[PDB]
Amino acid sequence: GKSAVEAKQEHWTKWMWNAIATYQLEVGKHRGDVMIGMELNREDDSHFSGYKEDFSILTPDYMWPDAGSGTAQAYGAGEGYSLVSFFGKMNYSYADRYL
Amino acid sequence: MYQSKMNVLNTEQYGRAMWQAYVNDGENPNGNALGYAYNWGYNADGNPVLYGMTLSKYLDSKNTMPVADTDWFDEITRTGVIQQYNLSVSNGSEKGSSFFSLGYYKNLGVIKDTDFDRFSARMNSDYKLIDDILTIGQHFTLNRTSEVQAPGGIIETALDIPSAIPVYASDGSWGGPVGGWPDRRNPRAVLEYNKDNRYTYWRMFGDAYVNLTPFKGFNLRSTFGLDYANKQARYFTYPYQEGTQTNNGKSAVEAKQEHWTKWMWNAIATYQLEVGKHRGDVMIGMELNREDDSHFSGYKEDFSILTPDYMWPDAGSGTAQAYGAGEGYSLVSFFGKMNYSYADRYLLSLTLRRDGSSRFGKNHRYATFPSVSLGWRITQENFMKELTWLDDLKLRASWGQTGNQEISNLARYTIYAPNYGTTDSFGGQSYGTAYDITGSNGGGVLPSGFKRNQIGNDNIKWETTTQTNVGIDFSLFKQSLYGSLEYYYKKATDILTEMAGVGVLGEGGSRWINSGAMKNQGFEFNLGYRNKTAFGLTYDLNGNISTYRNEILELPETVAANGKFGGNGVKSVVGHTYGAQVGYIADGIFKSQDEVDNHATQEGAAVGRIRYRDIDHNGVIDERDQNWIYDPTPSFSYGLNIYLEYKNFDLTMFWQGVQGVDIISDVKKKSDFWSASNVGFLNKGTRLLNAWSPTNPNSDIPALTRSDTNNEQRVSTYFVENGSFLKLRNIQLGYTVPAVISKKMRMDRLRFYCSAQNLLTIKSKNFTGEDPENPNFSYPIPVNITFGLNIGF
Amino acid sequence: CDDFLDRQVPQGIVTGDQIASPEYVDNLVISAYAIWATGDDINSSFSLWNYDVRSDDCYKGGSGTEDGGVFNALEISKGINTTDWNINDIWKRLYQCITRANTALQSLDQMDEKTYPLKNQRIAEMRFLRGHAHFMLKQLFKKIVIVNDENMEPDAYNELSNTTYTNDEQWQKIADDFQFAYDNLPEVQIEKGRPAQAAAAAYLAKTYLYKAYRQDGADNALTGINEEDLKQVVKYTDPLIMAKGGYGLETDYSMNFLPQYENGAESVWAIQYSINDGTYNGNLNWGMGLTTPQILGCCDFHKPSQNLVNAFKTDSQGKPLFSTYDNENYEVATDNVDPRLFHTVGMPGFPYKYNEGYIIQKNDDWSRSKGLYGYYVSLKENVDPDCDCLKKGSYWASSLNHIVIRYADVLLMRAEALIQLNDGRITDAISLINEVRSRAAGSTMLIFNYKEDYGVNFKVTPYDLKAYAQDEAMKMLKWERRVEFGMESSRFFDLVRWGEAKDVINAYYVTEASRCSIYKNAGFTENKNEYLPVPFEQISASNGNYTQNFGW
Amino acid sequence: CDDFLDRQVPQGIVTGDQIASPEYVDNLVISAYAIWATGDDINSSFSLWNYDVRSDDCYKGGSGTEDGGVFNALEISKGINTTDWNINDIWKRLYQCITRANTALQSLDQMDEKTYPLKNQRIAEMRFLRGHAHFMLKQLFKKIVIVNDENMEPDAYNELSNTTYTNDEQWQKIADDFQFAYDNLPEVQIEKGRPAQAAAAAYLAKTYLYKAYRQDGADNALTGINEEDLKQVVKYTDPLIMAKGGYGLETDYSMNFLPQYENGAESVWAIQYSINDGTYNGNLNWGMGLTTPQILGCCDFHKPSQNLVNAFKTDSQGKPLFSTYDNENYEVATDNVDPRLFHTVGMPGFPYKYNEGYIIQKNDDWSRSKGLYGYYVSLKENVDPDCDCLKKGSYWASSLNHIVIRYADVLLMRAEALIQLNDGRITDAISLINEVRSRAAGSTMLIFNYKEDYGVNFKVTPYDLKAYAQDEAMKMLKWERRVEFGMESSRFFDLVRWGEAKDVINAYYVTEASRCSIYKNAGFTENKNEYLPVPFEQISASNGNYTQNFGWH
Ligand SMILES: [Mg+2]
Ligand SMILES: [Mg+2]
Ligand SMILES: [Mg+2]
Ligand SMILES: [Mg+2]
Repeated sequence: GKSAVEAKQEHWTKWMWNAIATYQLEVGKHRGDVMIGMELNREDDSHFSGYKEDFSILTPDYMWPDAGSGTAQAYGAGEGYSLVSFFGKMNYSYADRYL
Repeated sequence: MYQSKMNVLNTEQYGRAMWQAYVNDGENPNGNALGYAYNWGYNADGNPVLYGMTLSKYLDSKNTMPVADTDWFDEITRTGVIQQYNLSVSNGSEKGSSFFSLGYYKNLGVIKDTDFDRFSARMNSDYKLIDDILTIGQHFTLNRTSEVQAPGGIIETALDIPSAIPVYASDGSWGGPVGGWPDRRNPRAVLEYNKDNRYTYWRMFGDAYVNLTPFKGFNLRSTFGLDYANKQARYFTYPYQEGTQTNNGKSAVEAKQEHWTKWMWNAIATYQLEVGKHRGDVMIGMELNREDDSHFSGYKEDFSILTPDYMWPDAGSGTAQAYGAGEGYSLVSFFGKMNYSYADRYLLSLTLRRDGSSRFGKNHRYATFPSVSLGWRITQENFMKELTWLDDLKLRASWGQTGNQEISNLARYTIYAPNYGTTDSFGGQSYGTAYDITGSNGGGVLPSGFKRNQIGNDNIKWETTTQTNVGIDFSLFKQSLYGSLEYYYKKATDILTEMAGVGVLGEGGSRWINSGAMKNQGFEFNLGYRNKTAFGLTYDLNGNISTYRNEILELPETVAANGKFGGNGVKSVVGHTYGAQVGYIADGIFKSQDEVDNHATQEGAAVGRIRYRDIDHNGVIDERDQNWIYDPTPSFSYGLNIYLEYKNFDLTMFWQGVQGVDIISDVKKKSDFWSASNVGFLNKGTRLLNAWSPTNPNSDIPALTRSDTNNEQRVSTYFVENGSFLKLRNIQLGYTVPAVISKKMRMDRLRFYCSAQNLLTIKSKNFTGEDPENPNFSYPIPVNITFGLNIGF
Repeated sequence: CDDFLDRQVPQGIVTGDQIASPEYVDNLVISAYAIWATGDDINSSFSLWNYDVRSDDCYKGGSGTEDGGVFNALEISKGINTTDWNINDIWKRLYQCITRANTALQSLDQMDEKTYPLKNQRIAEMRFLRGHAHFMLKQLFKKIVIVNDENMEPDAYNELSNTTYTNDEQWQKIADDFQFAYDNLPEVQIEKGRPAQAAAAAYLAKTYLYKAYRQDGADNALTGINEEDLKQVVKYTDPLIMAKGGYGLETDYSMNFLPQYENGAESVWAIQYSINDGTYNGNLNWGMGLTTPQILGCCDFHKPSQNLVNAFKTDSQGKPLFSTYDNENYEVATDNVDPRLFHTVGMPGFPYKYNEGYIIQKNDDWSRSKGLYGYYVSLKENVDPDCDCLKKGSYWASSLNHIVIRYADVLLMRAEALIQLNDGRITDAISLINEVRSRAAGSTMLIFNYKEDYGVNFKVTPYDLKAYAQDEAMKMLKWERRVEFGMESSRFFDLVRWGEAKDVINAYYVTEASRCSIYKNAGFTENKNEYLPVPFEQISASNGNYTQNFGW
Repeated sequence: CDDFLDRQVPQGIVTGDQIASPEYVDNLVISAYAIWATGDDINSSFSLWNYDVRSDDCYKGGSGTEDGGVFNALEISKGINTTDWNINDIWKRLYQCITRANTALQSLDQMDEKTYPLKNQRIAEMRFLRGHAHFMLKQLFKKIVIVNDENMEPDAYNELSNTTYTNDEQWQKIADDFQFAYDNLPEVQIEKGRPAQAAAAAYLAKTYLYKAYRQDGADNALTGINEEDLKQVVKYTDPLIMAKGGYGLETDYSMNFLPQYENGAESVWAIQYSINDGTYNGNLNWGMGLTTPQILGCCDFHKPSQNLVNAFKTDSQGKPLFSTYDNENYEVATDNVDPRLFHTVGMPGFPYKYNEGYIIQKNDDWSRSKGLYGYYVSLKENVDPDCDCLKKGSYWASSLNHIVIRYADVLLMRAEALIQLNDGRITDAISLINEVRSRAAGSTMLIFNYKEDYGVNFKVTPYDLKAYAQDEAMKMLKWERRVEFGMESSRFFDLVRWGEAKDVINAYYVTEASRCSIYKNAGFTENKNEYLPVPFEQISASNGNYTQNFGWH
């Protein structure tokens, strides 16, 4: 005869910033593309949880943590990471022949 | 910057105030609990005279708390700083048109260890799918807020923590009270212990719409919209033991979540015609709304590392709680509008709506509201015409009704909560319905109950407000003198309020009821004069002046009896004004033993106490004594807006103000008395230093006693002062760089400006102090000063 | 689009139409119990201890006279306004207890006794609980509304009167409930928090004895002493009733106000403060949060009076010093003293509640007011500082049960009735005072050592079983109550019953004012101050149905 | 951009470079006790009851022989594979216990004895727990790795071997900790979860008692009985030591198996299961979740055998029936019986754990197996159904403590070591045996009425203090152990200590196959099956360092 309700919640937040310079050249037969730039990413996520037991009405409309009578647990933590990236690129050919 | 505040006792004057209280009451001033040792004595007059004070470096016989003279306001107060930018860009082809907007606002609070920031993005657009037949479009706005809020009234709690307390103790700990000093905690410390309590709030809101024009002058269009918000935060309890303020060693965390989700949907068809001297709009439509909000929380105590990186519910060792509920409502509305005009002279407009609310039964769910308005553009009458200086002149007249269902989502219900008692309180009052029936002392799950939160009202209905306008719009001399004069009469029926229930009804006796009617009526005047003098000075003035009388009409006897609208339970309010108060009336103070006998038998009447006139005229004071002493309605309120432009300089003002207004407040109880409160030895205002005494008479301000024997804190005129004022809302001076050269840098408008808000107020002499339009507050509003630019392209 | 508005239902609650349901009944019942632990405030405990600073037992304490003004005004009988919040609070709060009993009885009245066979037995507890309120409301106010039609719809409550019943009909309506609870409660309750048939008798008794001292005029003065009333007190303190429950005195006096001995033979009925029970901080006794001593940081209220202290002195033969006890402060080295002092009043140089590592002193550590209210600590509600039963919420509190009826109060009520009946069994009524007095003579577990360590001289002796005048057995009886029930908030309420309210307080005001300057301008007004005013805000909301008390 | 990557830090965690800090030290300690309440599993309880079905005391139970397959293979000694998941499971679980003791011990060593004077007493508790795990490992595997260098780095663990020490050198390393705990534990533990000096002594002795029954050879057979070892079993079972702790026999036998009497004077050391304590549902004894009887829905494992029920029979003088007990099944009306049976086996027609409202019967309510495995119910770890101390988790569990050392073990171990010493002290051991037997003869609180309600003839008598042969006194000692410790899962380990494992279990296999047809193709193998195989996963991961056991290659 167990009754309970867990109220879970998760968040996931990523953000990303970059800067990219690109020069490209075209001297008749020859053609060029040089790019350079950097990019930072960061993700922080998290989650938490409220658990409660024993409910006099067994309907989702009654079963909120507030209406509980037995015992309660609380849960949650978080994690996160970041990446930095620098990068360059070369491109070249004689008019669509050797690349 | 906070520019003023209630001044409070120096630690020097805190002792002067006490000595004076002690000797006025004839007990030895040297037996105080905070000592404060005095060498006083008497003048050759019998009176007491203070010669000098000494406090002994530390506040205790152990030397943990040094003596200070803290400015607790300056201690929990910063110069606030605000920065904001906003970039917006629109593109209008014909075919469609989009818009885009980014911006950022950041705010170091004027309270220390507090802050706030917001990022907005707006992205609106429309498309013309069929060149004059099908438009489709969308509005969108995205916000992210982050704030650490200041705790519940800390400034209030900074003003009554005696300056003798230090900020830091003698080790370097957070200082705090010791011994018999008041059980108030160090507020600078409260702020620190709060600084990591930060919420994060995201809000998406917009709409999509289709507009279809099936032929000529008839189009139908639905739109749909949502508005979703989300607040998450963690609040930290860290353990504190500053002086006698202990926690004893409590660490906890609460991670709470809130969720608001409103959606809405309308569909609207309009037909309009145009037949020479004939014009008509007719419109018909409906709109659904629905909000579902909801919240929950997870609580855990006891953490082996006291840092917000560790204090997550997973790392808690001790006990735990879980909280959360949700609520919601839905509104449905049907409507129509009539618009008709003959030539352009005589205009008519009718509106009719039927609105229904979740909040009610269904005997009263829906409620219909009609409105009719009609004008007469007189200057279009051809008999007028000849004047020609008279640019415009209408004569408006409206009458309509409007509803109010803005009440609790569960108004109609008798609510029984199982409240087991999982939740903080103060000094008891769990009201918890869970009891150790077996007498085991616990260690387990107790049997729980139900408890009433509210009585229902299954015959609760809309608050209908009937309103009737009539006005005259005028413009003169080539539209250089424009303005209006109107008059309103608002009459509200079946006012919705939440009514505290009678005492013997017990637990949850409050219900939501309708209690009768109220009258509000008055006049408005607007007058602008915009011209431009020979020496090239554009000016545009535009003032306003208003006035209104308010009258409570009917009321249930119970409701008139219990003084909620409301004459303090001593006199009904029907026939007076919403918010009128009956009280005793203070005629200065007794200046010797003769005036006390030469005045009605007044319980605690002594020499220097407050003398309350007798209105019995039966020679005793009792409780029937009082009459009406407070009236909120102002004589009139006014405002005047000033714009100027001269030689690229650009100056604007805005003055508001009110004259002839009663104002009632409690701040005097902390500034005129040593004992007009429920907790001993809190700091007090600066003005009771000039109380009446033997050595200092003809002071309005009663003497200083260690207890309120004369009931000085009864409803009196002592607490009603004059709240007339004249506020300078905003001043803003600007320089605009001449387009001839703001264009040289691919711009168009390029303007810098300087601006202030709430710079100065002009107040009555009779006012104790601070803000007349916020009498209840011991401090004013903060003064802003801004620098900024606009750029044009 | 009429379904649309009806789709959302209330969340996390039960609606009123369903509370009457059978499966929630025992829920209501328990909830009626709980509010006695959770309905009170530090400024309005259901021990009424705040409104006992009126009597000669105790002081207000605190930082000083300004710390808690409205109660210093009650301690000296001056300054008491009909609008005071501490009086409007206690009125409302107690009536809130009656809501829960009334809601429960509304369900109970409808249960069908075939399946729910405890129907009458539960009805009783609720009617027993309803009396516990009205009783305290009566003692505080005298002119009280009688709330007992649990089928009253809420709007009918605006038409009630506290003069619908004559003063004696009101005491009667209080008794009628305990009368019901006697006739229907079982003899033993396995769940100590429920009252037994023994307790409803002992409360039916306490009621008829407060009723006996008639005040049938328009004022608060005695108008005789009813015999038929006193005769009922004897019926329902019958020791043949108490024995059916195992209720008697404890081996030692200190076992009533101690956690290790919760719920023994003398705990006739108690509020069951519990901890580690999954509430926010425990269902502790938060109401006494101000009565803890200043060593815990706060707050030093409910300070015992010197006149109580000195009334524990005894002569050489072992009896009270009825006529000379107060003339000289108690001096430990020389006077003989009643042990019961050391369970009522924690005094300087002695241990605080039996922990000999905390010695009460005369410093900022123990008196929050640097003396103005003395240096005595209450002991009966406080507990061992080192107890595993003491937490800090807003203020400090413990799981220590509050006993509403001790068995010593079952005997002394029986002796008082026999002494005021005066019908030959007055000699029986002295052997009841002996039972209480003899127990206290030997209550020196935990404080035996004090003779050799602190120099204390315990002498307490039972009276000779001889002939005593009536007005002399009424002297011996008022004294046993005085040294049995100190700080237990019964004192002043006795005096008023006895109708010597005016005399004893004013004369205590005088003798005590040379010791405690707050009392220096006190003064009790006869036929005005025996009760509190009905609260202004309660009168005012009746729209004229409520009557004030005499003298206000 | 380097500040950017250092900014996020771990969440809700102590990093293994703050764990050695002093404020966590007692945290590591309590942590090290808990895994005894928390690190086991229904199929691998730290009572080792799963691996006691190999003895003559019990059956597996369940639906049938398919329900819990790898355990019916241990019962009959046919089909065990070096790769069965359960043998690997217990090896890893007990070594998990040793993790928390050695991590506690690591941080304890660096404490300043001046800032922390409980330092040696906690090292003692931690070393006592280390030996507790090592002892059970030895009982189960014999060729075990000694992990008692708590300053080992983690990669040093790939070079450890289970033949670094000889068998008698292994047992001495287990002894060597218990030996420390004795010298540094205080005599009374006011917190009953920690062992007192008496407990370590009790445990030091028990270890030397297993150590004395030498297996100095390549195989599992006995190679001698060491007197210097036995002289230590007598030493640390001294009643002077025990009396310093307040330990002794209870009044009634049933007191050791009832929640109302936790931590009495026989609970020399115990595991403190608890309810209403903040945990998700526990700290219950979850490991016994299979043994709760069918009446609760599931699962009917750990059933007593008839060979155990009949072993409580007695003659007319109240003595056991050494030569004739197992011939005829116990008949309630005729034969005399040891009271200890009705606190060990719950039989049909009798009240289940003393609650007359539940009479065991022979039906779908009491045997999940329709009688395949019989109709008996172990009672020493179940409780009254009406107990407030019994919750339903995954499986059903109580907070009823687990006694590792009862004090009757202190006395019977002392008697055994006196009898095998044969230095003429055998009459002092018969006086010990009687203490235990006299107690039980009178242990009839809660079953007194069984004589007139169900027809039960109690008769237990002590032995007359006369001269006895060694080989006879070793019979009287084994029988006292047999009745006193029924279903408590020291059984099979006793037969392996005595070197009788093969002969007794095979004899039991024959005698009992007429009563429980799962035993019909059973066969114990001498010099192979006295121990379990070192788990294959564990051998295979050692890359050559672990030797297998004899008879498994
Ligand atoms: Mg008093
Ligand atoms: Mg309790
Ligand atoms: Mg077997
Ligand atoms: Mg346990």
